[PDB]
Amino acid sequence: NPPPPETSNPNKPKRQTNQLQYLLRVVLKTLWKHQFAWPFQQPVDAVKLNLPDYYKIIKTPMDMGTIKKRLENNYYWNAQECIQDFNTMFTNCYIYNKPGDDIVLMAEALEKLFLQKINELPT
Ligand SMILES: Cc1cncc(-c2cnc(N[C@@H]3C[C@H]4CC[C@H](N4)[C@H]3CCC3CCC(F)(F)CC3)c3[nH]c(=O)c(C)cc23)c1
Repeated sequence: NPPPPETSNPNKPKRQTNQLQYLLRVVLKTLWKHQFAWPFQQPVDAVKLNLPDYYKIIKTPMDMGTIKKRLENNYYWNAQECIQDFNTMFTNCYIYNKPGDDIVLMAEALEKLFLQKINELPT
């Protein structure tokens, strides 16, 4: 396994915005507690789950645990950085797996919910 993505940098500028608060308090919260969330709550442990090629295929890993930490630590300046990380998580699943796979259908359901919440992103 690689080390997890960076989640904290004290030398980055910090700002609180309505969009970033919403992403943490509404979007991430809602996806976290979704019935199909558990495979996406932490980095893929390719050693433990016997997926030796996962990090040969996925060079930009992302998970909701990392996203939570990034939001909490004010790692993102722009809301789009956070939205991009969610999208990377979904696309990684689509990349590593095949169309119509069970995990892909779970990711598709989370993505659908994500887009419903993003629709209500504050201005
Ligand atoms: C509980 C959990 C935690 N962390 C990660 C995973 C996880 C497992 N397997 C993945 N892929 C595999 C690759 C091949 C082989 C079998 C099948 N095709 C596929 C299994 C999918 C199921 C595994 C058990 C389950 F309960 F989680 C439901 C899905 C994974 N692929 C991924 O892309 C991610 C993000 C996790 C993952 C699961």
